[PDB]
Amino acid sequence: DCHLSDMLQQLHSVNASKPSERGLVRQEEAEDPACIPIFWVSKWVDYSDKYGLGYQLCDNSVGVLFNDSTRLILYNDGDSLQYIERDGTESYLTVSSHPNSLMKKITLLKYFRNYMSEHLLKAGANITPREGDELARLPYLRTWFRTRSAIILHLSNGSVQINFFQDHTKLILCPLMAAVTYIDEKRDFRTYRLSLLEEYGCCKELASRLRYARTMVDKLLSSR
Amino acid sequence: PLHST
Repeated sequence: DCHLSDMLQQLHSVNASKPSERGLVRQEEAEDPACIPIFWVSKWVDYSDKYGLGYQLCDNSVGVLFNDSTRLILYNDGDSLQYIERDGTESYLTVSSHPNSLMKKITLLKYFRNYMSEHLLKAGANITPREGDELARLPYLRTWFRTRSAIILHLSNGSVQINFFQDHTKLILCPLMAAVTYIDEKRDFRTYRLSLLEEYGCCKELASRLRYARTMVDKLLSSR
Repeated sequence: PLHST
């Protein structure tokens, strides 16, 4: 949509400025704490051979994008559910009210939540998300895919997250803030305004990852 | 990979 189209242009503008080819790179000047994300994917499990893709958002809400194209999200209170059917029908309910048709999906989500809780590390554990609007909605996973080098996650708030498998580095791109958060190999988390990276530049690691990110957003837009 | 780190 337009979130992705906006993000492609923001990336293209940075990359076209050749930011790792500044005489003096002042990456630190492109930092903006006001732009840190409200939400990102802190854990995920690909069980798409059988069920779907389960994930945890940094607020400890969990969701699943099931093989049948439905989506179920358990809020961080551990009771409140949001269910999205194939036709887009959206329902708000509780695990504790007793919806018979959803009990198998509920127990599947509880399985993912419990797996991720026992076994997986929380990405960005050290980071406080920025403050989000009082009446804003919790995002869900719109789309995802993997390449041989990363998993790409597209959230319904327009964010795109990219986890690089080999060195554990991660980007979180928000087209609304026009910002990227980079989590480096030593788990340092930095958030930059893309237009400032155009002004001040950045290192060859971040530059290289932003060029890859643009290729991923093109894949997103190609699937449509 | 089949799950996160």
